[PDB]
Amino acid sequence: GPVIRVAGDSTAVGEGGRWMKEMVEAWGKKTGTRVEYIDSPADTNDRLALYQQYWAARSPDVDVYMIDVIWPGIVAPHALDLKPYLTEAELKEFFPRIVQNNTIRGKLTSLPFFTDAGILYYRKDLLEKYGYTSPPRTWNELEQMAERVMEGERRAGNRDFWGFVFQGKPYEGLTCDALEWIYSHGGGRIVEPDGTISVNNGRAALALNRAHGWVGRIAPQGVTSYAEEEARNVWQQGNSLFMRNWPYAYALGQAEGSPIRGKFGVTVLPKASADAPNAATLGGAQLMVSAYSRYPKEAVDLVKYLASYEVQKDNAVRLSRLPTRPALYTDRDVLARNPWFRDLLPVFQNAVSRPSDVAGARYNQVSEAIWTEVHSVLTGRKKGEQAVRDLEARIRRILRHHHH
Ligand SMILES: OC[C@H]1O[C@H](O)[C@H](O)[C@@H](O)[C@@H]1O
Repeated sequence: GPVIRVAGDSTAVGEGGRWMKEMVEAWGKKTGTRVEYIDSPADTNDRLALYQQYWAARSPDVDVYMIDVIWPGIVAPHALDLKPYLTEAELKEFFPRIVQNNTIRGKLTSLPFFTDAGILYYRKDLLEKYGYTSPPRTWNELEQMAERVMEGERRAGNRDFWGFVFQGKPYEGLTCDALEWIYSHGGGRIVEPDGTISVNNGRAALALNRAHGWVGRIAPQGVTSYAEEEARNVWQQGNSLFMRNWPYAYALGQAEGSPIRGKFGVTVLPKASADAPNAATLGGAQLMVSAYSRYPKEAVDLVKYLASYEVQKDNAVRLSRLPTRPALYTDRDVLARNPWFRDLLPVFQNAVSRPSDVAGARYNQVSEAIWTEVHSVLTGRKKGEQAVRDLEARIRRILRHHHH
């Protein structure tokens, strides 16, 4: 019988790869279908380049791909339209915003699998130890808390201790972190939904200069090479007061044998001032059937199973990853395990998107521009003012003659 082959998630990032293979194998056992899991590199932009090799070749060697929320406009030609396979009632069980994101020129490229939003992780034990009752609401507060707690923990002999870790490596995760810095300073969305390239403004410049000012001071010098896992590893070992990361790090930090089990909470990221917007970059994964799959029916069945209530529930309970089904946010077992899913649901719903809708199939080029110009500020090569001017110019060239 057919062998259904899946590429999605990575064994290099938390438990995602391992869990994904387990789910695919469970489907295979349930249906009596042979399955194979193909592993992927950690970083989304590397995954995209890998999958593009299969797509360019029209390869039948992968039937199902896990695709990033930023990808439908790029990958649509390589996706089987799922719309004829789903009833309107079935589709309404997912958040409509994500179904819409995944629909490109009428083609439902992919089913919503898990969502994602950037959040602030904080050491509650250390806040209490140093006289703070709440996590920081403004970036200035975050800096002040980080300096005071670092001073004390260093003095007490933890030479590995930092105030803040985040994703500063030149890759897609930095575009996510930088959108949050820029938007939370009232500096806009980099490229607005209407197409306006707005990033050349003083608030965006200030956001980038602020981030530079962390490097080597409250954040390690090496933070300019950190992706999700590098940040998480410093944090999880007990060596950072604060971390910006995604939901998945919560379950990992709570696992038996984690140095920080029971010592942390999560909240919305800080912002420049009370009247700035909260920023949480929208992330997450969707499930695509390859246009080149020889087994569309079987692959659709697998995608439906993976996106089902009980599989998403398992993802939420065991891996603290966010459902794309609103009904799961009222599920007693989901909430007992992750009470913060309720507290932060409005943050998740109000997550700010990267400019993938407006950039469409040129999104990856736009994002590479963003992360390289932002990186040049983090490394000290450029100031924020020059970097946003140069970024404006780069994005104008990329998007010239593109309309949405
Ligand atoms: O590193 C950046 C990536 O981080 C997470 O995987 C998000 O789910 C994804 O949307 C984002 O592109």
